[PDB]
Amino acid sequence: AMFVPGPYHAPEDRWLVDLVRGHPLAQLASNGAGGAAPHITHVPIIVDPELDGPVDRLVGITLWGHMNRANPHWAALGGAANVVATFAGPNAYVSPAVYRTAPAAPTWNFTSVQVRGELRKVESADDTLATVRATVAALESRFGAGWDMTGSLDYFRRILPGVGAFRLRVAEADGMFKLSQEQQPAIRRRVRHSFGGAEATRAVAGLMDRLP
Amino acid sequence: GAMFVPGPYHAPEDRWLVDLVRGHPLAQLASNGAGGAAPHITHVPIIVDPELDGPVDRLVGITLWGHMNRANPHWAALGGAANVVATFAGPNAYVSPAVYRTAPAAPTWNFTSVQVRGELRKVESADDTLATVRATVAALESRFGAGWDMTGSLDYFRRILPGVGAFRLRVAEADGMFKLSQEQQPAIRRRVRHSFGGAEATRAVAGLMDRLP
Ligand code: HEM
Ligand code: HEM
Ligand SMILES: O=C(O)[C@@H]1CCCNN1
Repeated sequence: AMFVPGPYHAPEDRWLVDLVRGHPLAQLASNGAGGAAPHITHVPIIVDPELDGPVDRLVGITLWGHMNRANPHWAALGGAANVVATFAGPNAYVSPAVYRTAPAAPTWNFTSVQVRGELRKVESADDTLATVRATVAALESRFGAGWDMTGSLDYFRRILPGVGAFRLRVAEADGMFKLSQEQQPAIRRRVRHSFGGAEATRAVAGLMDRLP
Repeated sequence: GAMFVPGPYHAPEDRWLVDLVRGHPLAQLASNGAGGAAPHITHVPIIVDPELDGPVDRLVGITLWGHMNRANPHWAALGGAANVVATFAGPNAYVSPAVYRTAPAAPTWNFTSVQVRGELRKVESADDTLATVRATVAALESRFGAGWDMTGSLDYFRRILPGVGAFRLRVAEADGMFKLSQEQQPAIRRRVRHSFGGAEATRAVAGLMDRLP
């Protein structure tokens, strides 16, 4: 359901899980009614926080998300919507100047995970509050500064009615790791070296370093 | 509208949406899946019509150019006059309530997004396919590159051209999400802006926050 050329497959299933954890603000897409363009909403999605033990594969697990119930996308999902959620990681423009070869064409290195399955809306106030608390736990740990939600739990309950929490059972998962694997080894090394020298591109260089 | 954007997160000026498209040309192109399936999503390079002169302040009514792989099933799936959305994602950063130094609070994610909607029309001519990719080099190498000169590769482009699926997208609708702490009180907005200015990873978000009225 996602087109990934052979050379851009992750070396291990765990790479797709690592991208979802590192880039939780996903683009959630569902079909537009009457041949209209898809609905797209940026939503915070995490892996099922009740999974204990290493999560090596996305297929078969449940993701947890929320959006604004007042967003018209929530009404458009209906009951049993087949959805895609796209997670986008590190990326960078590849200048052929870096290759020091000729002839050439530029490209864009990038990382994507597309997960597909059925979206189920959460109606339970308990499950909705679990969703947003788990999201805080996961994102404050990875991206934040040790903020303690304990003193804000009453506030969470006060604004809870606006939350559209959901569950996405992952039927299909595809990962684009477009990282110059199509180039000859010395050229891949020149790209990696070039991306090492600047903050905007170091995370791409980091992934290129981890390919077998 | 086709994109949900709370009032506080509207761009100050139409120009902000054009700027984000120019800044973040690798868009997520979405069209409907067949028979209830989830949408097809492809990352594709997309540029403003290179023939526009004058300041470009508004996306609505301009044509965007882009290309993708013909081998990608998404190309066949678009068929004729497919209604599509292309989403451009700019600077973004998680907002810890630790930065607010206020209670109670909840975290958020500051982010920027432009969604353009209209009818994708395929280019089938080799001449307009070659134009598409040469215009894309000119626009992207200048903005993101390292002074590469395509001159030596102009014939090479023609020698690798058949796999290119070039397209045009006339923008019927453009919506912009500029989620940049506009909902917070001014003193809290300033604390987020100063926190984001203290690391290169978040400086671009701080830059946009600094340009709000
Ligand atoms: C932990 C990080 C969190 C992030 C990144 C986050 C992000 C978001 C985003 C992006 C939306 C808008 C979705 C749309 O456009 O429909 C949203 C909506 C909402 N979220 Fe969260 N959220 C988080 C935690 C929470 C918490 C802890 C609560 C507590 C109840 C909460 C309550 C809401 C509510 C009420 C809305 C809908 C109304 C509104 O957006 O103001 N969120 N959230
Ligand atoms: C200027 C920057 C460029 C960028 C960022 C870029 C980006 C891309 C991307 C992301 C794809 C894959 C789309 C998909 O999954 O369907 C694509 C496909 C393609 N591009 Fe470009 N493109 C660039 C310039 C060029 C140029 C100058 C040529 C010359 C003909 C070209 C030839 C192709 C071809 C043949 C394909 C089909 C698949 C393949 O062979 O890789 N591109 N391009
Ligand atoms: O993201 C926001 O700004 C709103 C308020 C608090 C956290 N999630 N919804």
